[PDB]
Amino acid sequence: RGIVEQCCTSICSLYQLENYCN
Amino acid sequence: RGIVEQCCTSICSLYQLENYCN
Amino acid sequence: RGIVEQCCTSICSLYQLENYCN
Amino acid sequence: RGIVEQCCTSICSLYQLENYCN
Amino acid sequence: RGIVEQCCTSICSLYQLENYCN
Amino acid sequence: RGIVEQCCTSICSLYQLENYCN
Amino acid sequence: FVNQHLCGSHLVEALYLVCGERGFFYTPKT
Amino acid sequence: FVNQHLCGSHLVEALYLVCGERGFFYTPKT
Amino acid sequence: FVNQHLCGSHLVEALYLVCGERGFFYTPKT
Amino acid sequence: FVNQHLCGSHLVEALYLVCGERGFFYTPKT
Amino acid sequence: FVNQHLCGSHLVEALYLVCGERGFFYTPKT
Amino acid sequence: FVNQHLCGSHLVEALYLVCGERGFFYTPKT
Ligand SMILES: [Zn+2]
Ligand SMILES: [Zn+2]
Repeated sequence: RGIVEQCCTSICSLYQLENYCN
Repeated sequence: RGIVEQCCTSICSLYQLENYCN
Repeated sequence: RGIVEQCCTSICSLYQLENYCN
Repeated sequence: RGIVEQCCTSICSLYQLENYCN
Repeated sequence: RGIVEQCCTSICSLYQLENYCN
Repeated sequence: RGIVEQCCTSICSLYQLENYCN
Repeated sequence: FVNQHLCGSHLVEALYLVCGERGFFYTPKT
Repeated sequence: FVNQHLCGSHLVEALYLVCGERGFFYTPKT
Repeated sequence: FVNQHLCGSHLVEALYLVCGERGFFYTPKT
Repeated sequence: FVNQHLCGSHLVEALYLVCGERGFFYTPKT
Repeated sequence: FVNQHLCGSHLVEALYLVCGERGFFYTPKT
Repeated sequence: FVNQHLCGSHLVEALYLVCGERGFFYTPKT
């Protein structure tokens, strides 16, 4: 739900942060 | 109201942190 | 009570973190 | 002009850095 | 194989780093 | 005696660092 | 790994490590 | 810029960048 | 290899601070 | 010193400085 | 002496991120 | 120019940790 809502307001694994790599 | 109350307990722009440069 | 409960959930001085040095 | 080039041999000011903001 | 040796002259990937986890 | 001089070529201990506290 | 929230500058450091040579995009708008 | 709270070590890093060659003073007393 | 990966971590940390709302892309080489 | 909570990556940086040449062990389990 | 103490601070910061729950030991030399 | 600006960011981060309540001035050259 956006980088901060997926990772900062929530918890993301390696394969929920890998979504924002170039 | 002090560096932490102006910036940490609050929000300071570039020109509210520039107040503490030498 | 563990490193995080002694230091993160609590407050530890130099001689409560020195407990975890090798 | 590249990032690592003129901020990792030269020191980029807050204004040189700002060339890289969206 | 040492840490500072092959992560501070070479760049250790997330997978090379993971060799050092418990 | 300067900061960057003997903490950025030599490694300053927590006790060498403390020479720079108010 | 990090079963943990990563906010502010800790999120962009996580991206920086994870992504590596690729690079990343940070948009703190929403 | 950073329409955001900067506490602890993130405040002194903000000062460090913003001030540059000048330098800064940090007093976390009040 | 390193101390350029070392410098890059300081960049995206500075760019997070400098850019904020606008956000930023980090594209090595290119 | 730091009459303050040190969590996450700020705890491991505190350990890193304090311990020095010795080294440290971080276990965030409990 | 330094920029190897500089690199080591980036390591345990990366290791905190990489290792998480498992935790880690940091043993220089050895 | 850099990796001395790189080292300086580690200093005020160490000085924040080391000094705490007392606080500190950061005066390059001088
Ligand atoms: Zn933080
Ligand atoms: Zn560094």
